Amino acid sequence: NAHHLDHKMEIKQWKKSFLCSLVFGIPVMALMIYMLIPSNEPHQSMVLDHNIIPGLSILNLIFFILCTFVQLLGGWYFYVQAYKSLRHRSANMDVLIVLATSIAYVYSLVILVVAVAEKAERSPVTFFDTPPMLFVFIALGRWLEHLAKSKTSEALAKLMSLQATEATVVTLGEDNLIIREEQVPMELVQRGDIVKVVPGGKFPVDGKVLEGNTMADESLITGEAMPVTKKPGSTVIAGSINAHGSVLIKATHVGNDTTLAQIVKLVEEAQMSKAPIQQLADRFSGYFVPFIIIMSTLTLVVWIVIGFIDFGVVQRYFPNPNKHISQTEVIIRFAFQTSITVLCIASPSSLGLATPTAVMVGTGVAAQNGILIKGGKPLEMAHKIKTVMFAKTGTITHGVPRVMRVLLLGDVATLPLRKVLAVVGTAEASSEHPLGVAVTKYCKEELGTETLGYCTDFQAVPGCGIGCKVSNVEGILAHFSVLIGNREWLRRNGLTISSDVSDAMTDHEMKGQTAILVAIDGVLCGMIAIADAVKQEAALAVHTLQSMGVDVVLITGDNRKTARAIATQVGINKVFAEVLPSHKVAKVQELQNKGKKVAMVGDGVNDSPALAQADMGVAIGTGTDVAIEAADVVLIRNDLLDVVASIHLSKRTVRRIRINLVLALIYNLVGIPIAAGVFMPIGIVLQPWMGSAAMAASSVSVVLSSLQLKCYKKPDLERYEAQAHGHMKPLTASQVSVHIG
Repeated sequence: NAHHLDHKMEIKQWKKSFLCSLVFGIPVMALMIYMLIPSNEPHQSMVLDHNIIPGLSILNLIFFILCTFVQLLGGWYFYVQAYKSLRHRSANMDVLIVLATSIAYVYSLVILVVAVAEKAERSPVTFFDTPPMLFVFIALGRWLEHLAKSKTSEALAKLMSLQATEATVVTLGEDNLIIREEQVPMELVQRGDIVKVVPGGKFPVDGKVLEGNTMADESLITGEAMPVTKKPGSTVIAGSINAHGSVLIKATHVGNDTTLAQIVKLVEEAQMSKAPIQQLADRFSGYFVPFIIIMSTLTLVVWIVIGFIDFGVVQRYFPNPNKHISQTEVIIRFAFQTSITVLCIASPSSLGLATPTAVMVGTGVAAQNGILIKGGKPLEMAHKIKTVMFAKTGTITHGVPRVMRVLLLGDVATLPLRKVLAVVGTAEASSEHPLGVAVTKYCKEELGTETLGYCTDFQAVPGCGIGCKVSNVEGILAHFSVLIGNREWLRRNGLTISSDVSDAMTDHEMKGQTAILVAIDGVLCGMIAIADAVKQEAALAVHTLQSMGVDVVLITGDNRKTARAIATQVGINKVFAEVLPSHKVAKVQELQNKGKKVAMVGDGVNDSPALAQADMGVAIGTGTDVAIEAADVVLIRNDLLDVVASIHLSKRTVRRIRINLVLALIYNLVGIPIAAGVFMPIGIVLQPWMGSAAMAASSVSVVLSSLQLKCYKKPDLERYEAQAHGHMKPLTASQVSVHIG
């Protein structure tokens, strides 16, 4: 487990290989620098290059000895990978390395065999010091870029290796009295067991608190910086840290069913859906290396043909025609040096891993603050979103309503205040709507009676209203056809509604207090007020998106007047009201009909068809419920500011996508003419050993450009109302547009 993300074996192997290459690279460095820097009073004027036999200088013998070893002791790895790639129908960078070393060991050996055969008094300059300098600067570069590839998977490494493996289960007799205790392994612990915890221990299972009061912190899991207080009957998370003594819990989710496993599963899969930009960078990177061979070997022919056709062109560029070197023996060597440098300076890895490292670092940084962007396609999608769509219930409001004002409009004598709420409560209890549970709990806490009536013929039409009959209500009396719905609910059954009550119910409707209609047995019993408080983060979340340049729009199933009432409370322009949850897609299909990219800020299971139809889905508030298929962006914390911080961070990751792909093209397209030998007129050309040190400092530089994303402080509140200070205006409902048709 986590060995794929560890990179430990590659680090060990490349460090060992680099240390193995160092012991042979240091002597070549020492000899080259000793020959390079002259002394003021040399002992014998560099005696170390005294020829022993005509053709083979004593320095070239040492270089040959030191290079043959490295050719077959430190270079068989690249030979093996090149052979295994030639077994395939494609190539690799190891093909380039094998070519660059084979040429430098074949031509530089033929040029010395020729000098030995002709018994020349001077041993020519040979390409025998570059293979000892190629591998050190390649092994070091690979070791450093693998080390920098780590610390990109730091989030995944700290998340996967976060859950515990031993849990202290306990058996309770009747009143949590201890029967025995064991430490069951995680591989076989089952749901329903009772697990204790030690002071300072972990909460390894998602479950419910049995008894005892204790606060725990799970900052490394979700991201909050405060220890949440837990009471008997609350929910614990798998991975937290116990603080106060021992608590007893009942297991609910064990194994892959826990949230942390779901988070890891989602993050890992996020880097699988490659964006079309990555697909294009893959299609043009398959035909990249053969382009390098074809274009490099063209230079080798070019220099030779220009030398044999017009040697006088380069004659002025070659300073010293000596007796030991002919006009041809100098053009050939330069042609081969340039040819080797061209295909030894290209860095395909800087173009291959340009995007994936940036995507991985961005996703990992996001996952540390609750933001849980999935897929590579939504990453670049957030760059080109013009319009964002918001939901009302569960996204901008808290989600927990209550009852504020209750009035009676019928007759007090036959419909007293004691049973009018009881009948509607026992009617709505059969409904699962949050309105029903809110009114039922309000009635229970107000009347104080644990009992209720009985409801029959419970007809429930979603989005419009309900109708039923209630009886057996005499239980609370010791201390009836019912139709509940909206304004149009009581029209199609032919029952009138007065105008004053319509004015009365609109009085609280303007204030964001949605008011439900009560009518039992054809009598206008009274009017009921319900509302949900908008989160305090709604004012600034929209204000930034409009400031950033992304259009906003609200969709909601309630009536039109509440839509404008709730729009001004947050500051939206266009709103979609009077929509039943049947379609949810006709609205997206007409925002997207213009050709724009649309993204809905949903709430979870209730908006699955709309989020899937939309290009980007924001599932906010889905605490401990990460498993969502329709949405492509999931937010663990119910924090509306994170919507800003998701697109804000997504563009930054996409910003580094191009930067990495530009440094991978600048380096290649600038590294060719310098290596191609076009800079003889200026007078700067590269020895091949300098063509690999530039490659090592390229792959690391690409990765080090990605690790700069990790130093991303999460913008807290005080930063947000800093750039949003002084320019923000709440628009009235007069400048508000609504749906058409």
